[PDB]
Amino acid sequence: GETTDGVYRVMTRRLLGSTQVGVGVMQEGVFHTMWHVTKGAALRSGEGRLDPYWGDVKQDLVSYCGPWKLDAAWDGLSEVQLLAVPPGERAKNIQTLPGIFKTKDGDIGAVALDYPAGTSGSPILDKCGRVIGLYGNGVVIKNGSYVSAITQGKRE
Amino acid sequence: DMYIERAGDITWEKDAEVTGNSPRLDVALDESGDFSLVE
Ligand SMILES: Cc1[nH][nH]c(=O)c1CCO
Repeated sequence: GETTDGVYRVMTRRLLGSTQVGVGVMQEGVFHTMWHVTKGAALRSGEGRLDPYWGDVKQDLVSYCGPWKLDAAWDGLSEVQLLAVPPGERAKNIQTLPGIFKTKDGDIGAVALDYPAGTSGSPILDKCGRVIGLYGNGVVIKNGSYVSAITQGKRE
Repeated sequence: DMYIERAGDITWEKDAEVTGNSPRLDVALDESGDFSLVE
């Protein structure tokens, strides 16, 4: 199937019509998405099949065809871009200065941007176009607003 | 049965729409991968 690097929609025909359940990143022959998008199920790309290779429910990440390849990190100072891919809508870049999630095990960057659930898996980029994490696992704060972690895996 | 469809290249767009705030939040992460607020 199609293996060109880039951002892709994750679709299903199981429900009414064709529904977008999320998004992912193809890089170096491996497809990266969030675990809550596919629940570790196999994927189709044209006539080809993509099998899961690594996954972890707590990190909320999964890779297909090979190990996790994305290793760039937010520098803690600069603005970033969410390359949002909303259901039924064109891919669009949104620039923002991330906030912080402070946890008992360290700090993580966070993006205060609200998009439909089917946008989960959209990549967050630095000024060099490198993917520093995926959008879509976060929290709903006091005023009902949505704040996503900048979720990044480990490159073995 | 899930399938993928290309949506674009991954590139920084010069002069993109700039929005969103930068909140500093105390959070907890459980074994199921759910983030929650800590107060
Ligand atoms: C529940 C959920 N997970 N990821 C998302 O973007 C949402 C909807 C908030 O815009």
